[PDB]
Amino acid sequence: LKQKELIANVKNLTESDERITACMMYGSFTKGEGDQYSDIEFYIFLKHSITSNFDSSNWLFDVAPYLMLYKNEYGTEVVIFDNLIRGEFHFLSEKDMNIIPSFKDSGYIPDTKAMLIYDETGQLENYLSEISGARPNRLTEENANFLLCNFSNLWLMGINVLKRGEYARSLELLSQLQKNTLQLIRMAEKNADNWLNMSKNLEKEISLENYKKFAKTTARLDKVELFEAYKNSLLLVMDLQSHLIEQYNLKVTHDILERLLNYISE
Amino acid sequence: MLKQKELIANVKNLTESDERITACMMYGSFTKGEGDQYSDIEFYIFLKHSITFDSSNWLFDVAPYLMLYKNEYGTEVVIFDNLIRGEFHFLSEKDMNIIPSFKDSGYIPDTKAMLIYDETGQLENYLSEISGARPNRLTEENANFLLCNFSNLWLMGINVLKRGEYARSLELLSQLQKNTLQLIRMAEKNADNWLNMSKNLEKEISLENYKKFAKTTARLDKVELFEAYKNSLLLVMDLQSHLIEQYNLKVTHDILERLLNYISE
Ligand SMILES: [Mg+2]
Ligand SMILES: [Mg+2]
Ligand SMILES: [Mg+2]
Ligand SMILES: [Mg+2]
Ligand SMILES: [Mg+2]
Repeated sequence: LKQKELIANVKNLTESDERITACMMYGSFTKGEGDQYSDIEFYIFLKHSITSNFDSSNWLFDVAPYLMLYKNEYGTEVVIFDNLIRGEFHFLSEKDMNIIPSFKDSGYIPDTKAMLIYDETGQLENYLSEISGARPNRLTEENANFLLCNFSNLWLMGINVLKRGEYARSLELLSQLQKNTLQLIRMAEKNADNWLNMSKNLEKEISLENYKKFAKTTARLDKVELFEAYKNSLLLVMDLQSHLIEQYNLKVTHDILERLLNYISE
Repeated sequence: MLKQKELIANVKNLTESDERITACMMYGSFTKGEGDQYSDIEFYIFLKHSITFDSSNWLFDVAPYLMLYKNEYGTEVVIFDNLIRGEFHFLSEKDMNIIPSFKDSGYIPDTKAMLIYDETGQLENYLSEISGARPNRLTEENANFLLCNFSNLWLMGINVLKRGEYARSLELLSQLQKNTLQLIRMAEKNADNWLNMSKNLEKEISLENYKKFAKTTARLDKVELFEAYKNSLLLVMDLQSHLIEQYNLKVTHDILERLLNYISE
């Protein structure tokens, strides 16, 4: 893979460059899930006193020639190499390495070995032992209640703008409630490790039954398809709620969802 | 009388008589002349510093509600028992100074309708700072970010699509759609509705671009997803050919064409 060649380049450069103290890889190439369609992604930790004016534009071209480079909304350097492989590079001071422990709240990290690319002082290796084996429990009454409330809120807002005739806006809201729906399916089916990245591997991770029901909650920009998608997403959530009520105390009840159902006609 | 106007009246009544409340500010469509039967209601409630308060008790006094939670942004969101949606921020009076920053997020046509209650006169003072104001979205910085962000998300979305991660590509497509709407609004110079880029879209962009945008949408289906991604790129190619004449752009026609060629690769 071209991306494994780029990874080896990153490993080579981060170890030899005096400006760089540590390098941590994340994403699919750290979990055995990388393929030809994958990106590459790293945190690059810099010597504190040169962090501000670090020439990332030049350094990244030293990794490989690129077509395009920009800083995204979260302050990550995002690159498209001339071979069309995407790379995400988060440049921070060595002193901000203390953000690493918070990564234990973000997902399943069974192994940490592929994450350590370079570690000058030993401190990256210690931070990673803090997150190794992390596995947040998503199957909580708090998640189920937040998701059902959020869904009801988004669904009602979406149906309102749809009734108004704001079709594009109801479509945008529909995509937000789809994300909510995936997390709920993952709760109902107890396959919730892919939590923030809820659509990742969906085709391999959920029952055909719920996958098809989810497919029915999608729509193109068209009034009839939108009304159909909204009704189906409420019907799906009604199914998910009757399952989740067996294991959690829910503030959103069938009678509340029933009020939303009757509203579509009004 | 709209159900929301009776609720607004109740909010006015309660905030002006409660000793714990220093000020009340309304925002959204009912302060922009766009409120209707499908609208929600929304307010910042500013509290005496020492008591910053049980919101659920107070909100029940506005009207009985079916559900109340805090959204991902810390806002209290309520569905009243007549199905009207309300969004309430409870903050200390000392946070009233966030008000001048509102001119950074959009056009402020009517600060008179925004003032619900103002014990000290300070709310009116902050509001007068933002009256008539709006950001100018028509910049090289915006065109560059959006074209770059689009290309990033498009390449990522097309990759997961080729992998056969259909639901993931659909999620990314909706992120692309938002970028595309901002780009259309730049190209057509109608950019007030920026953060809320879908707002009044049917009324605010040309029919030609609306129909092009409609072709960038898909259901959860391989064929429809490929069609949407292709059309997404072709629309952006149209847009940057307009944008290149006004701004110096990092994303060139040649780059977009390499992306177009990649669809079949
Ligand atoms: Mg990745
Ligand atoms: Mg990535
Ligand atoms: Mg509103
Ligand atoms: Mg609102
Ligand atoms: Mg009471």
